[PDB]
Amino acid sequence: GNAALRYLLGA
Amino acid sequence: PIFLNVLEAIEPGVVCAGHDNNQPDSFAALLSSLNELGERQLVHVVKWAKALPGFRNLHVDDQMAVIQYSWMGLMVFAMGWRSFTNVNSRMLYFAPDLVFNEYRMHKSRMYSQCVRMRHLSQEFGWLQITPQEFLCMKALLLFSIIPVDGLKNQKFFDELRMNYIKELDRIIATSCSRRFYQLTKLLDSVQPIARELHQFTFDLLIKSHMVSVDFPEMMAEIISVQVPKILSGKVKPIYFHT
Ligand SMILES: C[C@]1(O)CC[C@H]2[C@@H]3CCC4=CC(=O)CCC4=C3C=C[C@@]21C
Repeated sequence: GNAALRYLLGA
Repeated sequence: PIFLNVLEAIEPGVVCAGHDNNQPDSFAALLSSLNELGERQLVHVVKWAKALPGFRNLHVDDQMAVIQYSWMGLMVFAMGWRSFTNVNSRMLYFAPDLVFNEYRMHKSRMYSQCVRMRHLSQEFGWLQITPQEFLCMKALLLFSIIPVDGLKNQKFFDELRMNYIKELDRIIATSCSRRFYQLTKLLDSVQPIARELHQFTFDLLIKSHMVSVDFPEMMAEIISVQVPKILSGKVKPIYFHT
């Protein structure tokens, strides 16, 4: 999974 | 009303590339700027998608997926609209500080791809696409590419997609059928263009270390993990026409 992307999604 | 009010409200504002226009054009500088702009736009795509009607109803892994697969097409479509509305398709308006004329199209070595994007931009004027039609189509573009092995919860995705197509019908409403025909053709035309760019960026990432082109972290990862799935036929766009 794209760590940086998932962060933005759940941020 | 409601649906269109939302799309207009969440539409991202202007995004700059941070390109140095005072320096002479170079392959590496233009592509590095495009990549940085791509990263910046990806950030805006996530914030935008998160606020779309029904998007959070999708499984989280599917939210990630459609964003990662649709990113290129979404950027191409929006850029085509910006070019049309800001310079009447004369040039490619990637950003206020990154406008591509024919010389840059050639220097970047993406000429053939740029000509195709310029054509898409001209279609917005030829078809007299309205700002509201543009918004609904762009939203539908996010739900136009999926894995052949299916999504975590394909049912919810299909329902969301169906609802966006319904909204497009309402916006359109023999005249209606003719309009739906041209808009769906326009939407389909985005896919081949995005595929060409997918191939181009993939090749560029593979040799970036030798051509001195920098790729931001998120992009590099999407391009090395998700893009190949598209290029290898594992993930394919949903075309209206064959
Ligand atoms: C330069 C490159 O790596 C290849 C094609 C490029 C694409 C072309 C389409 C595009 C349109 C925009 O308005 C945002 C930036 C943007 C890009 C940014 C980086 C990419 C992916």
